Amino acid sequence: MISLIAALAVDRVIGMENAMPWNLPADLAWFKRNTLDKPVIMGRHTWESIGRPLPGRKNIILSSQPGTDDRVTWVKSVDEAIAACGDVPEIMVIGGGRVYEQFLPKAQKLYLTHIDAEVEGDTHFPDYEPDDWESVFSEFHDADAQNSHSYCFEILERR
Ligand SMILES: Nc1nc(=O)c2c([nH]1)NC[C@H](CCc1ccc(C(=O)N[C@@H](CCC(=O)O)C(=O)O)cc1)C2
Repeated sequence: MISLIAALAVDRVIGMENAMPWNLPADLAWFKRNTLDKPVIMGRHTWESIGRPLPGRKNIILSSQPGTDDRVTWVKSVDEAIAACGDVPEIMVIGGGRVYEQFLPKAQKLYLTHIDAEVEGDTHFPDYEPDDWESVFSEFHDADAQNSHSYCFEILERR
């Protein structure tokens, strides 16, 4: 099953860590927790943004160009990326934007973190149809000493 995982600010704006105005370690534990022991697919820009493979995960980079790093698996199409995952129960898509767009139509679940924050940004999570997805989990949290802003984890499943 393919799942997408992302953190959204006001308006579906998503962005790179450094581009993030917020500081939410709880959001990171959540991402860690939901992606550990699974393959994660991401695009070039996001790869470079992270700069090191993520541990305890098979890291697949969807890129149109040859790869310049032997620590990860490089693929060139969506179908290749999915075949590179092998037979597993859940594949995790970690963005970026384009990547999110291409996999949504095949995804069966979405793990989203809604952050109580307005930020001007270049990109957005694809617009998905609410009638087609069921919110089966949700949990809001106020900000705090570690967490800079309020946020809400939600998990939806395609109906
Ligand atoms: N929930 C969620 N939050 C986010 O900020 C993002 C998504 N999803 N998905 C897409 C994207 C990926 C960004 C991103 C950047 C760095 C690390 C990282 O260091 N992960 C470590 C966490 C370190 C720790 O937990 O102490 C990991 O091993 O997962 C993870 C994700 C950003």
